[PDB]
Amino acid sequence: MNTVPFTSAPIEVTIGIDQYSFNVKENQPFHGIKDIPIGHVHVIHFQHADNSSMRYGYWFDCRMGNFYIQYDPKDGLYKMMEERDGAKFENIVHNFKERQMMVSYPKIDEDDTWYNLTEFVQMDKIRKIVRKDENQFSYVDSSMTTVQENELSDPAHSLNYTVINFKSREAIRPGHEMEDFLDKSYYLNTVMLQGIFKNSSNYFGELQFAFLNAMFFGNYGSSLQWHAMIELICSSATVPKHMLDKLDEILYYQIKTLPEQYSDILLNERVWNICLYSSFQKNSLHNTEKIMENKYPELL
Amino acid sequence: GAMNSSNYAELFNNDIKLFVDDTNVYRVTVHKTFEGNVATKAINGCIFTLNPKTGHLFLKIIHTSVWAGQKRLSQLAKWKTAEEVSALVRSLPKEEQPKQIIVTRKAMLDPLEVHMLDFPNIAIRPTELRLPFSAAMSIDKLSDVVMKATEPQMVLFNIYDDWLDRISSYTAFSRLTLLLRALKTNEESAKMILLSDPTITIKSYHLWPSFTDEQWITIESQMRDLILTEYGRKYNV
Repeated sequence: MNTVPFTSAPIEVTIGIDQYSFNVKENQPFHGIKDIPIGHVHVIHFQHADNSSMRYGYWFDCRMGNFYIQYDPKDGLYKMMEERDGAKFENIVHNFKERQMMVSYPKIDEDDTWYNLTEFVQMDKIRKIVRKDENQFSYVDSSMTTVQENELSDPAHSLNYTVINFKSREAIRPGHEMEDFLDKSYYLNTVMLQGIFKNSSNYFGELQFAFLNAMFFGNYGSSLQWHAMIELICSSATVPKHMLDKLDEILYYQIKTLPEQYSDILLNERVWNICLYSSFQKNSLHNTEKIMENKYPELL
Repeated sequence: GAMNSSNYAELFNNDIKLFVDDTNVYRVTVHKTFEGNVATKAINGCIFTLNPKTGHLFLKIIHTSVWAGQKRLSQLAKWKTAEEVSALVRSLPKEEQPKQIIVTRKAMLDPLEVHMLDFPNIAIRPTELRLPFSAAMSIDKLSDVVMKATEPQMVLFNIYDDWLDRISSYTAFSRLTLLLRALKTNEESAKMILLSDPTITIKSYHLWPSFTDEQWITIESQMRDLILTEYGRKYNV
């Protein structure tokens, strides 16, 4: 079990850790989150009471260092930082616990939700999508745009998702125009899986990371990226059976975890109706189909 | 963006552009089989590719052999159209390639776009106009060359005959669309109007009769009247 201490909480803010969240009042004695499960990535995020705009937060993995939060009154936001002095860090963490000023990561033992949402997400791949190599953790927020969004302005602050575009030379082999556009198997399996992602787990990891950013920060380009990667599979006639089964699990837990009130902006009617009911794989997402119908029959 | 009544005169500027109409690419007859089931028999079709400014028509004849052993033919027809239009652009010298291609039916956008990926600076556009190019097979010489063909073939025509010697593109296209609208709404009457006078002939190298200026005025008014009458009949107005 690991700990992320906070120096203080100067401004009223809603703090989230993964799918949990806590309201913290201005200059309340809050000093961190403990009992964070080792073995997965995590995200700690913020929404100020005074600005229900710009949700922001940090992806991290405690195996990669000792991380803490500190409010910066110049930039006006909670910043994540690394403490390199291991002893100085254990000392802060031990005293804050002794004083009991830390909230416990509230995991129900039956619950595999977080594992299911992050199964293929690996901190290393996150740091290639959010490039800032002087830190071991990654900042994301509501307004960051993707590399594809930028092509159609500041690159240091971009989400470098893999660019997918169904009407591109990359996606369409000369002479297989009609074939490749109606059956994207070539694009999925040769170009994307064997070519760029190398294996299905890296692909799923980017898919899941894009979902999480859309869900936690309302990052619109991440929603676009998640939908595109779903559509590329469902629009391929030939998909490894292990990918389809895992995809149904992946999407099930994503749909399960989404707040019911956000289904309007976060779910793309066209893609979902095409994937569940028109696509080659209409019959391969039984769990995802069953939860979609019982929870969001309107969208369909 | 889409082409509509507002941006209509753009068709007659000096940016090269082509209309593509696919309505006559896949043509069938429907008939009963010996066991009483329904079957289709394909006949020869054509792609109608037209430069509205110059009248140059690129009639790509689609031979029934194209369909042999193929499934989902109405969908394939759209991709074959796009394949053939793309090849036509590739065959033209650079300074003749169009800057825009306007498809008369929106279902052609994705197939043309994909076939034109090598031409990112050629804009593929829909239109909201209800253009009557489907009636191109009511023009006797076009229907004749399509139906006689024994192999794929491109045949070039000027769809305005020599009208541009005497009138503008705008006026030429308005005449063409009026003639074709009439032919679409009541082919028999339209064709009666064009040929009733035996002394007005069609040049071997033309598609329409050699009307004088005054005769075109009478013809166009007869086609107008034809079209309005048929409207009242259709809707009981």
